[PDB]
Amino acid sequence: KPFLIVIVGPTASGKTELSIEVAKKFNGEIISGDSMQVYQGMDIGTAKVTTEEMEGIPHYMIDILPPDASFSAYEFKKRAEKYIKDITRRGKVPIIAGGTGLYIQSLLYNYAFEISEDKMKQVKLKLKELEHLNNNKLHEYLASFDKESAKDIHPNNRKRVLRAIEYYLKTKKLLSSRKKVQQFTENYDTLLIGIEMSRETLYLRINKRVDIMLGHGLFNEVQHLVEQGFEASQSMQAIGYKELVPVIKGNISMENAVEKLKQHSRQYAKRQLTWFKNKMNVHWLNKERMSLQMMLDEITTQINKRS
Repeated sequence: KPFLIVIVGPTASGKTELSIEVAKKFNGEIISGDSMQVYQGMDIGTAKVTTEEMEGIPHYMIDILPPDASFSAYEFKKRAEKYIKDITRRGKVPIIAGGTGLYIQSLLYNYAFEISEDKMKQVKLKLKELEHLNNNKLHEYLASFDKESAKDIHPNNRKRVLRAIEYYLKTKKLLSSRKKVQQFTENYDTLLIGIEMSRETLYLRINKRVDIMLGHGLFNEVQHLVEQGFEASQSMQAIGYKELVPVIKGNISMENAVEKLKQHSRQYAKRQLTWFKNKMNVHWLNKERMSLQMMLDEITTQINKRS
């Protein structure tokens, strides 16, 4: 299987910068995983990296279609698989920056996929009620459900044991099974890494990124797009455009709209963080404790094994 680096994380969380730094230390090339950066003309609302910021590193999947064009998880897979081969073929390191759960797993595994806020409380509450249990008592508990998991996971690795107990309690199904199928249907020798952070910092940064976008001409952009008739298009329905279109007509106030724009952005970021934790096995880097350089070292240590 071909080596592939995957760096997911919320918008402007450093995933983009980190990708380039990794690309510069291992002469690789980046494939944009964002399903919006594919449209030309939509640069501000999508946090599209500029040619200058790319620092020479070549990027793909950016400005490859017009707004009225259609895109999808598989469309991304078809194009990404070709680039990942071409890249490796030229002795380089294929790196995908960004992307959502669907787009990423659809690309990583060859299987058809298959979450209520209530279970969030039940599972979390029940887990916090499991903090009491010693290392072995909690292991026994895991054994009762997933024999295969508790079998190999040593009782002193509380982390992996909770992850298994956590997964079960939510989906109510086999955990060691997702492991198996994902382990066999995997197309690449993936090094999946994600940038994490507390909901507090996350939500605060998002509100701040929405302020900057407005300050950089986001509204002016949706104006040029809506004027070019690109309205009614799938792209114009993405968070950051669908909220502003109404205010351009005068049906909603800028204040109220922006209020909804920062909200949809917060919910979206959350939903994406949730998915990457309950479906993927990502090596999370806590952004609230590491820096661009510190992260590049965590990855450098991980890469000094694959070799």
